[PDB]
Amino acid sequence: TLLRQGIRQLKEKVSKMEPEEMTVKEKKSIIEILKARIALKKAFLKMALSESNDTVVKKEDVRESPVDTFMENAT
Amino acid sequence: MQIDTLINQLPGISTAPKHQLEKIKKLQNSIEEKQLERKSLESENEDLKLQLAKRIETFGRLSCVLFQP
Repeated sequence: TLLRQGIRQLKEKVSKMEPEEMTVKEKKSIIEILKARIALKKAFLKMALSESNDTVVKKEDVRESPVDTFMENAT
Repeated sequence: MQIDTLINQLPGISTAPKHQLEKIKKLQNSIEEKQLERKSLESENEDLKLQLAKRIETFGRLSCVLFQP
C-alpha cells in the first residue's frame, strides 16, 4: 500500500548536489517513521513467497485437471 | 334400540356367504396372479442393480486416484 508507492514518491525528491537534500529528507524520514509503524500493520507472514506460491498455483494446475475428466464422463 | 342400529352395522348384510367365498375366488384370481409378478420384480431389479452399483463402485474407486495423485 503506502509502503509501496510512498518509496516511489520519496525517490524522486532528491535534488541538488548541495547538502540541502536533508531539507527534503526530513519530510521523507517522518513518513518513514510512519512506515516503521505502517510496517507494524503488515506484521504477517502466511506463505513465504516464490516459489511456494508457484507450487500452489501448480497444485491447482493438477487439481484442475480432473475437472476435464469425470465431469466429461457426466456428459 | 342401539342394538338395532348395530344390526344394521353387521358385516355381510347381503348375507350370502356362498357368494362371498366366490368373491374370495375372484380375490385369488387377482392376488395369486399378482404374486408371481410382484416377486418377479425384485429378480428383475436388484439382480442387475447390484452389479450396476458395482459399476458405480469402479468409478468411485478411480476417483481416489485423482484424489491422491
